[PDB]
Amino acid sequence: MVTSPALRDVHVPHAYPEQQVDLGEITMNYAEAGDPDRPAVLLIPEQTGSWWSYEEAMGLLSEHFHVYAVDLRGQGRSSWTPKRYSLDNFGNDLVRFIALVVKRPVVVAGNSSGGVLAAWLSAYSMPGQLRGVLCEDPPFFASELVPAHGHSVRQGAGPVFELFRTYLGDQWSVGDWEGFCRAAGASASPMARSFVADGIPQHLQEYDPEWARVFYEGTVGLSCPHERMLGQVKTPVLLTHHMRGIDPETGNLLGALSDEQALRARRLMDSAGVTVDYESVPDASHMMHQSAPARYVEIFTRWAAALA
Amino acid sequence: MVTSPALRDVHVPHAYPEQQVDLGEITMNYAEAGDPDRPAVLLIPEQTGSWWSYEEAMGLLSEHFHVYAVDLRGQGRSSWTPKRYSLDNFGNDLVRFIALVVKRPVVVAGNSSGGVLAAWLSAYSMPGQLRGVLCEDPPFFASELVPAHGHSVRQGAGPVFELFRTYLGDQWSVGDWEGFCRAAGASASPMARSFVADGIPQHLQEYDPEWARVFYEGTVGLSCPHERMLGQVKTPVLLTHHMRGIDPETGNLLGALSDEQALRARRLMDSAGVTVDYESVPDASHMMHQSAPARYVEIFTRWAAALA
Amino acid sequence: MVTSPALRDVHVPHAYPEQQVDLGEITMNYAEAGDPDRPAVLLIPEQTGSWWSYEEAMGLLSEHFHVYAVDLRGQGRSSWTPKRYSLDNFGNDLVRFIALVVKRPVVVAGNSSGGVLAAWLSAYSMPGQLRGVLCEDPPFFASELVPAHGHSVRQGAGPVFELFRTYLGDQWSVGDWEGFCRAAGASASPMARSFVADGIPQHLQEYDPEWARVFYEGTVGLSCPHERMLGQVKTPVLLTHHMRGIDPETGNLLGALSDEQALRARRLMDSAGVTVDYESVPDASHMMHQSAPARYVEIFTRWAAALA
Amino acid sequence: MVTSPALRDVHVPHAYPEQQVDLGEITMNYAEAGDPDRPAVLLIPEQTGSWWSYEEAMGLLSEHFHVYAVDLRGQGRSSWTPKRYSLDNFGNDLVRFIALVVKRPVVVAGNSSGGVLAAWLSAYSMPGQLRGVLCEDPPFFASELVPAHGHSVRQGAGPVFELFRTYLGDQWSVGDWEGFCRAAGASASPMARSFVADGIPQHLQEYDPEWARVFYEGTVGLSCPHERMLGQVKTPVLLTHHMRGIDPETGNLLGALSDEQALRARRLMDSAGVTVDYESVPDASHMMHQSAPARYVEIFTRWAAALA
Repeated sequence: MVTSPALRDVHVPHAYPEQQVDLGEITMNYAEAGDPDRPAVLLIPEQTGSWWSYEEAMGLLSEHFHVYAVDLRGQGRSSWTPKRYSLDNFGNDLVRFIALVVKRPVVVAGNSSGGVLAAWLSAYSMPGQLRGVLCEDPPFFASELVPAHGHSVRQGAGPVFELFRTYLGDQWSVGDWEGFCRAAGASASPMARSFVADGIPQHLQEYDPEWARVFYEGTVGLSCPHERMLGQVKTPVLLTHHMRGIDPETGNLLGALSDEQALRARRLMDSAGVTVDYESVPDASHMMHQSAPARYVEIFTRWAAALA
Repeated sequence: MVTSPALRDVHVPHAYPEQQVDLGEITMNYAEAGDPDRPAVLLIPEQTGSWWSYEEAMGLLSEHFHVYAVDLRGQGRSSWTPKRYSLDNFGNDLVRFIALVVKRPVVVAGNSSGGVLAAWLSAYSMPGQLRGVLCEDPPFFASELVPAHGHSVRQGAGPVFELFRTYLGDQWSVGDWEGFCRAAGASASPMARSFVADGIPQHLQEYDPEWARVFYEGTVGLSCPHERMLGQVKTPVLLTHHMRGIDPETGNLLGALSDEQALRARRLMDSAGVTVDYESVPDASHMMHQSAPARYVEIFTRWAAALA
Repeated sequence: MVTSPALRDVHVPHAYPEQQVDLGEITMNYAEAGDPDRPAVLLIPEQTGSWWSYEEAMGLLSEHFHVYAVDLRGQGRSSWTPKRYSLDNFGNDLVRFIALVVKRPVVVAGNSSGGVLAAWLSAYSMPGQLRGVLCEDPPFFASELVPAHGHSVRQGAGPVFELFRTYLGDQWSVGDWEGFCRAAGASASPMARSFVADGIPQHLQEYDPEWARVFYEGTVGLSCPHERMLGQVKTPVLLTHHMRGIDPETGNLLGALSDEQALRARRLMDSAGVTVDYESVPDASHMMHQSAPARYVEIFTRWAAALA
Repeated sequence: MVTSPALRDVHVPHAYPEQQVDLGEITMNYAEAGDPDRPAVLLIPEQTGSWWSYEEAMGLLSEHFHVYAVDLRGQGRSSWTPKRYSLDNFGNDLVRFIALVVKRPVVVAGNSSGGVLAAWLSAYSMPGQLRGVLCEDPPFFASELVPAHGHSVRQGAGPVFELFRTYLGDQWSVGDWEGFCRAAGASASPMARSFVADGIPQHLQEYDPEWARVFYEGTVGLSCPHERMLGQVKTPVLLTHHMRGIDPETGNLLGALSDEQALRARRLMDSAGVTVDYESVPDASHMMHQSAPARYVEIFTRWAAALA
């Protein structure tokens, strides 16, 4: 057997056993850590990341919390659903996971697009499902094609998403890794180059690149403008803001969101009447939970421990 | 006080008392009829219709069923949500209503767009929520801007939706009823002229015309192609097909869906592995549950009684 | 030197010498045949076809006409212009070619998309530039994403355009010919399979597949609805209608346009006040000028000879 | 007779007589000033402006130049063309006007969208038609829905265009001036409030508000990205940059383009190899040719005199 991303037979073992749940349209794959009597935490990966993006952080959080880490649809061992990728479908999948698996109020932490989905749940979950959310370096506004504030996706991560769409393809239908690496290495985007490797990185083998299409094309959030979601949050919010800057050659955003976009997000969430904490860590990498797990967990724990 | 659709102070009493539930993002208004110990039924109105579209049919269905009739978001007394109107948000609202209010498996019946939503639930609800669905004159394919089969919305109901968008406006921000009636009276679409009246009909006063925009502009179902939904239904389906035809002047569809679209929908649901029933009533009006309630209830009851 | 479509060094000699003209934004490549004192004819190829699609027909037409055959932008040796492909840019290129090279009124004949452009010139050229147009098997309506009448591109040639977009790519940026042939051979579209070959056909090597993208995505004609263009033609029109049918498995259109779309196009052009000739040749292939050159030239000549 | 913008019977006399030319698809209305033997100048108004936007500046320019001022399609007495409004159609109209009416090389000056069109001609006219262009406060990038650099239209003039689309409507099909003024008066955009008046201003009565739609919806320039146009200019360019700033409440752009967008435009034109002049007049109103005609003409003349 020659395995392939398109055939979805690429998965490998990890430090925690995996479980699956039927949510109706999809099956969600996930893993669990910690004492089930301790407060529940739901971890949402960044785009291209599976649940095991949190593997090291899970071991540290297990000191105090009952942790669930999930594969979103289009990722990992969860269902791939051509033509169905939207913030509302990702979000409602997570509402169902809470109702069907967790069965208790949760603290949610999500990285990047996962942090956009953490804010989505704060605003749009079923009543009483959430105690608070941590949005770890989220591209508020900057992941939209037509944002209310600041740089668009085409002026931020879009160059990478375009390469994923063109060289990898929906459901890995093209799979031209050599052409991806050629184009990426010649790109003006540093982030594009960070995926260049001899072989396809494991997390990307598990990723449905239709995700990149719906971000690039502005369809993933067409029915979910960020200004309305942010102004309707209903729980405490912790917003962590990592490296960010401007590329001189193009004017494009480096990092997840600009200082302007973070300010506007903070004002909107304040107007919603919730408690907002903002932690600027301008020296931290995008996936702090992976590059500096102890630092991430200390931030999360100090904040979560004071919730309820 | 001069009431106005834009101010949402236009509602009037009906034959059943009204109840409200917080679903999280929205509050949903609904009414209930019948003995709660009898099998549960959920009624979904047509576009521009409130729960009381079913008032007469509810009284007859109360003989054998426990009936819930709902206002969708953007209609009636349920929340209006600018920029959030999509099949997935309407559908997940209904999933939450079943989980939080009904708390038992349901038979779903929906008219027109409501029948599109009934099929949505058959495919995409949470597991075990549904016993079967009735799709009463549903615009499968014909309500999509880019359908896989047959006439597009622009070749069907689009002329009416365009007039709602232009003369009534999102959240009734324009409210030019006189201009609507002038334009509708000169239209080639009989359906358009069917809304012309001296005053605004009560049901339309309760309707958020952003609904019409998202149908006309192809955004309401952008992340929910009908061919994928219909191929993923998981319950028995009854499809009723009322008046339909072709306007010789324009070639446009008259009615909810063509024979070709009904055939393609039936084949897709058959390939999903469910029991499909098809009842053609070519002399029936679009809202049979309103114009011929006894006939509608006989069809529904005969089919529902044979379910489980 | 290893030549490549993306490097645009693939061209070969043909039976006529080639010439180039600066039209401003682009350089147009073309070839000329016949006695320059005889009536001028401009030949527009089908999509993926270069000027030499007409090579055999040119020799026959030279008996009576002064023939120019052109490469459109994105084709052949004419400029490739990323992000600029639209009916209005193709059309205005041709207006400039007439004004700068031909310098006399012309009879225009175009195949498929070239026939759409022949109708465009009939409606939208500069005054007095045209004596008449032949639209050879044109996808009126059927090449639009949202047509006023009949099947959309997604229900016609779209499956082929999708494969060109995904496996060949804008400006041949992907160039996965093996993957194209694999996907095409498994396609339900007979036309997709007609491009399958051991090596890339010469005409396709010269083609910028961004053309297929703008057709598939509905941008090429977004500012040029066919119902308005057809109702504004200003010259005699000959419309030839070749093989057409319906695929039983999918309901999709086979051929360039349906009988319904041809009828509606004929009515619109009649309403414009012009002379319309309609030649149904239901046994002819799509590129009659190439598969049956003598038959094509006899049709063109009988009609052109009676113009002016 | 009760005149109405929708009926296009609202025009009035001006200080110069008006002339019309058939350009093919459209008829273009224009006025002429000065000695025909002097160097030719073509004046392009701002959006919502007719040729007589330049009436005072024409009288001063007549001292040294032969001046043509035009109504674009969708404005003034030139044809209204539903569904056809795009930069490429406006631009090719102007190419035809130069070829059919002026018949000599021209210096072009255009305000706002007209300055976008002046750059369009510099890049895309027929060869030899232009000696140079002046772009008077042009919304480079800022009038695009998805620009390569800086604020989008939704973050700039979009609020005004949205009000034109909703309360005036395509071809003045809604015509709700009272509702426009109510909405415009409550808007955050000063530019919106600048159109509020007891009666409809004369220039707006001549304007087809479908213009506003195609700017707001991102279709007018979909096939004409500004970064490609600006990188392909072929004549000297003068860019005047008037009042601009940031609204602290919203973050939105005030004025035609930001400093960042002006810089990126200058660099692109420099890379095209032309002479670029940039005149910042940060105290000037948007239509300097109207509010300070003598200053506008001094800038234009000083620069034009140094051309050829």
